[PDB]
Amino acid sequence: APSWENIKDIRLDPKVHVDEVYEPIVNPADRYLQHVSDLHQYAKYIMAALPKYIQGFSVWKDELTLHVAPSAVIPVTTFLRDNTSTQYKSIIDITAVDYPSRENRFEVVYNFLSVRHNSRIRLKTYATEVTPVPSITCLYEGANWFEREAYDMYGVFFEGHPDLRRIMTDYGFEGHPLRKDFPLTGYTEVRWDEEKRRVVYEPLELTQAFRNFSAGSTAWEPVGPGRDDRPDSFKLPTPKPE
Amino acid sequence: SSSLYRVLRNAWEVGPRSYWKQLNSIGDTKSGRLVGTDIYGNKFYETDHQDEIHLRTRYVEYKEKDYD
Amino acid sequence: GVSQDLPAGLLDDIYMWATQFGDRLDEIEELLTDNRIWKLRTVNIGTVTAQDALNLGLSGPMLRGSGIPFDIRKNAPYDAYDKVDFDVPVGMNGDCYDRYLIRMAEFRQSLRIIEQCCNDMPAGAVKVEDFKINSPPRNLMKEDMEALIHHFLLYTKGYSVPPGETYTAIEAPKGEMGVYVVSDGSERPYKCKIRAPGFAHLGAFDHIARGHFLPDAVAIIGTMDLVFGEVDR
Amino acid sequence: PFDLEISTLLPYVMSIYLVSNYGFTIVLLFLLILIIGFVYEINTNALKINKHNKPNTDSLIYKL
Amino acid sequence: INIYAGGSAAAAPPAGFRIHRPATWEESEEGALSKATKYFLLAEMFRGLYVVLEQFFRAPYTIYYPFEKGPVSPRFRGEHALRRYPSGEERCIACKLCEAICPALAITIDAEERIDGSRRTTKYDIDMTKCIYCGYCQESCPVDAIVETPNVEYATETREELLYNKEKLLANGDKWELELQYALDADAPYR
Amino acid sequence: PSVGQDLPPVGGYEPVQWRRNLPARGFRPLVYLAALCGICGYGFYRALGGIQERRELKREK
Amino acid sequence: AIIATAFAETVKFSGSKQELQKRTLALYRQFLRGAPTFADLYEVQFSIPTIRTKIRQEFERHRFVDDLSIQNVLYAKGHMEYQECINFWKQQAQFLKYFPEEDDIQGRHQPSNFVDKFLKNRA
Amino acid sequence: QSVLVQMREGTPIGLTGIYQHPNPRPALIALYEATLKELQDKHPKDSVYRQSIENLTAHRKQIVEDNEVSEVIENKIGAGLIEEVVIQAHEELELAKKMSEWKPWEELEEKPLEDQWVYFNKKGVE
Amino acid sequence: MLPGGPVPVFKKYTVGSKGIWEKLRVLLAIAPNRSTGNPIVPLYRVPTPGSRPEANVYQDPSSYPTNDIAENPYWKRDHRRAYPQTAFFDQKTVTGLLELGSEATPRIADGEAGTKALANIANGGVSFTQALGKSSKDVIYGEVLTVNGLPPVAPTLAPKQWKIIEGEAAIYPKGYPCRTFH
Ligand code: SF4
Ligand code: SF4
Repeated sequence: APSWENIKDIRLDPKVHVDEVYEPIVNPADRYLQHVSDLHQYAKYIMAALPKYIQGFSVWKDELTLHVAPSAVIPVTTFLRDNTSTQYKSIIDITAVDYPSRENRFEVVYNFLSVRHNSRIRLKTYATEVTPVPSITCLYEGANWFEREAYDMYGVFFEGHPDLRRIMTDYGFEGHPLRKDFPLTGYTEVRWDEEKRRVVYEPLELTQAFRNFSAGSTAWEPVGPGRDDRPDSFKLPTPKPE
Repeated sequence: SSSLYRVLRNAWEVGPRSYWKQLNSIGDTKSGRLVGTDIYGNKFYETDHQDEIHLRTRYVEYKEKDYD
Repeated sequence: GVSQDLPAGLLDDIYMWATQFGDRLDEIEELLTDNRIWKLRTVNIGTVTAQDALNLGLSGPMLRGSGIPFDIRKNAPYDAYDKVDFDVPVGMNGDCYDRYLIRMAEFRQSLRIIEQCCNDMPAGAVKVEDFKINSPPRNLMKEDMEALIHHFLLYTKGYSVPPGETYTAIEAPKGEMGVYVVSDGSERPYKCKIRAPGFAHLGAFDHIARGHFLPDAVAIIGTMDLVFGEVDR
Repeated sequence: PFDLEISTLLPYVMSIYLVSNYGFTIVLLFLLILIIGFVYEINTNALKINKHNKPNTDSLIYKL
Repeated sequence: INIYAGGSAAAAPPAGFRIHRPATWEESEEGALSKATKYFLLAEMFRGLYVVLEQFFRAPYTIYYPFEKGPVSPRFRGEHALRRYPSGEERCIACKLCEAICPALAITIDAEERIDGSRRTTKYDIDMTKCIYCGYCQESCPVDAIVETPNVEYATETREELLYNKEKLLANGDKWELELQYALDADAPYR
Repeated sequence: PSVGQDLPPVGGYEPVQWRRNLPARGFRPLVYLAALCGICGYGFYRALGGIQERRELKREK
Repeated sequence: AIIATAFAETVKFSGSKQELQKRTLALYRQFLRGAPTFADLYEVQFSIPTIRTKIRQEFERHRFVDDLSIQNVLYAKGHMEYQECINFWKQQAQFLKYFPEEDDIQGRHQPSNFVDKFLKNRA
Repeated sequence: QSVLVQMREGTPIGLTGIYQHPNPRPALIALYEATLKELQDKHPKDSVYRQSIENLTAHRKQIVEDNEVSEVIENKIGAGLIEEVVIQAHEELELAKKMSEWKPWEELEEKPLEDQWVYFNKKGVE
Repeated sequence: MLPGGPVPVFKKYTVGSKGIWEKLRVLLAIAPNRSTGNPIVPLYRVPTPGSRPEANVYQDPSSYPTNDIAENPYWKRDHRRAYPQTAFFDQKTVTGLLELGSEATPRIADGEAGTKALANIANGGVSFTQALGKSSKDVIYGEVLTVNGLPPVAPTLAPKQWKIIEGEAAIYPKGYPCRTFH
């Protein structure tokens, strides 16, 4: 008897009917507070174990950043790879960020994962256009391509790298695009020249010039100061009045 | 349905004129009821047969030989 | 959240598709899974160890085929994966056959999740009800003054994000996909780096494909599941 | 050589009746002697392609 | 109950995480002759052949395109159009929100005071070869002026035909108003 | 509120098939081997019987 | 591991100008030795002497630099370009960026004084 | 003397490249005792690094000495299978031998400049 | 059965056979369970998306405490402007937490004495290594290391304890080299 011809038309089954939808008002940051305290304690331990290297630490919403100098990259990474309580074995990303107001303009960021403990950590160093950073390819082979990309985009030289060359950009590209002084459209363009029978690189001319529209940025301060979510164990003590 | 009885039955429904027109235009033999006509002269049809699959139930018969 | 709510009659059709997708999976498996030639082209090709899988930065099926039970949907759930039941496939031997089996198990678990979501879809809004972050509805933008102001600003200047930075990731079907954003308090990002899962895998190609013949390199590129927009960004 | 073997079997299949039970034994001895060389070929693994970049199978031992 | 040194209750292995052991040729629940028959007679391969052949007798999925179209929705994002009111007046008021939200900078607008004192455009251009067909302009418009039709059949021989201007877009709206009205009557409550 | 939203039914949906459905099919392999051996044995009975008749026809010729 | 390519050089920043001197001279030697390969690989319409003249020009461009770290960066990028040219990674289109002089004369009016540039709105 | 840290052939455990360790507990005890020797010899008593790894190694060594079964050790030491605990011990030993030559207990080698570590929070710069 | 299959054909919304041809198909099929994936045209994507009745009754959805018109000030639900600050700790600020205490465990004098005790750390008076050497057992074992003296592990926001599914409820049978983890 039963077949696809005598099949239940589910389009006419009664649907769930809800009068009022109830959703409580909750702050998404309140979910993180205990973990934040835990990361604070953890970072305190790392700072106390490596006071020669760790300049600082910072903590925001399940993200711990460790603040070190270039000389301190290889030691701290060895610690973060081989120590039993800090088994960050997977390299996730290596990046650079241009802060041209700083004397050391580039901030080289490292992201690490521990599948053992299911935790992530971040490590930040600094660099310039001419001062290099130590390569962590000796520890993480996955860092090769990432460090290459950081060089190609920003110009950060990683000393110790086996083959540091451009990875993203054209084979004779002159410049490092993600620098803030590099323009969006770059300096050159390409066409086919029928005379030379060749693809020729020429200066830039746009039929429609780029329109930024960042002049419409808000003149009023959008978001105030945040909310202090340090635990009381990591706020300095106010002395009793008397 | 990709069977011969389909094309034979439809070509019995739509006469041989429509069969040769459809063979020269669509490549397939379809029988449906006329739904309407547009301002350009294209006729639009709809089928009710179980043989025709999802998204093959509505079709067009253009007026121009250089259809588009 | 989401741009527009679901149109009417979509869950029924998704269920109609789900009632039959399993047989499609089964028909693909009949050709591929127990086949001699498939196993020859896949068994003990592209082998990567768990330790080297971690050192190279691999994730997803590439890391789960080597034996490590890691999935961000279970270890750090983000949207609703903490409210739906699914299993994670993990394989030994680190080969391409194990990755293929992992991906077919992931097909079936995605179907499971789709069933549960079609059964347990709640009511309410699909985007945040804060019109300083999301556009209001049109019938309020065309009757309420605050709604129109907020529409205007969100579509001209944009919403201003607090200053800071975040690396967050998902278990993309390719692996661990991540975005390192920096906010300067402005409406535009200061820095956005995409951690594409294919970048690391194609970087590991040199380690994985050494000692292999050229027909096996094709299988390795195929099991890395390399789309090049993400590799090159 | 194997092609010449299989082509030298053509006289037998065109003479099979006339050489009744004598040439049969002779061609069987022929095939056995030529199967010995095939056995040699298989046991030497002469048509196998060898791989240089072996995977390392040696243990990790730490001098204390 | 337990104190952990460099570890966790979650990082401890599951109960059966150690795989059992490989199986040798002994400890085999399958005779040698049976698996040799499966070896010489290509069992799974004939099964795959049959699963392919079963599809030979199933309905092809192919739709004959110039004569049968595929599925389109009210939300579909295709060729652009400038709409009017039933008055005949044009809806656009040169607010320049579509120009502002457009990620590809495909829209170019210029406006001034019309002779009858109205805020209306003198220039409205879309470079389709810049556009990404995202719909942000159709979402941004407060008067339902710029819209995207369900049309995709407007390919050209020259790229100078894809630099749409105000007259092209208004004619396209005058052409596609009925389809746009179907789509709006279906879609507007959801946006 | 929630008026015209796309929502599921009250008893949900009937469950879908997401587990493997590759059923074992076919006779046990030795049945196929026995059929092969019988087919080829009968073919040999039929062919060798024809060779002998051809030999006798050759005698006649 | 991920092994380096054919003519790769590990990035090692000299702490001395006298060592970087030898490194730069070796790189110059390598470019000069490879110029015939650059003419054969890229279908070049001009002399090998012209290629060596161009190499010498680009090495003279940075001759009177004295900051050591800038010289280190320049050496590293020069070795990058050598690896890109000797290994056939570039195409003719990118290799001939260095050689705009060899392409035919770009028109008649190339200003070199004020009134020319003024009439052409380049002053 | 030499210790066996990792077997790269034989009976496979669920992880690829790691195989069954014969007699793991002696290797663990050897590596832990060597780690303790290196710390007690070449690290200061008051350093937090030494105290950390001493208490860690002693906890794990008591777990390894008192219990005989590998599963019980794997449950009491909350870090993978015992074949992974051996590798963890080996890496900790090598890290201690490396941190002997380095001097993490020392004061900060390179102090940051004041400009470094300023990110868009100071109320008057944007 | 299990909760996840198999399921008959007549419960699958696909166009099949009828009559003698179904009796043949279930005879010649590797799995008669299996379907021909042509959607049932009367039921699939009908009524069309541009002809749904639910559009005329659709209204914008909401939730109660945010749609309320009386006791709902925005500043009580402005979570963007209640964002958590990024805490930064240089070495000076942590030796203060070490030499002195915290607001949870103060170890600082009272009045101006503690004020300039803090000021001696705000400037380079006492160093971080000095404060670690000067730190008692009960400070380290409890505010740097754990009470048991052990170092703290890399924390996990949501710990996930794995379970292996074996046998009949697994995805693949015993022979195959992929397992199932819940
Ligand atoms: S839909 Fe097209 S025209 Fe409109 S903003 Fe997006 S890309 Fe530009
Ligand atoms: S099309 Fe709409 S959004 Fe664009 S300027 Fe005109 S009214 Fe404004």
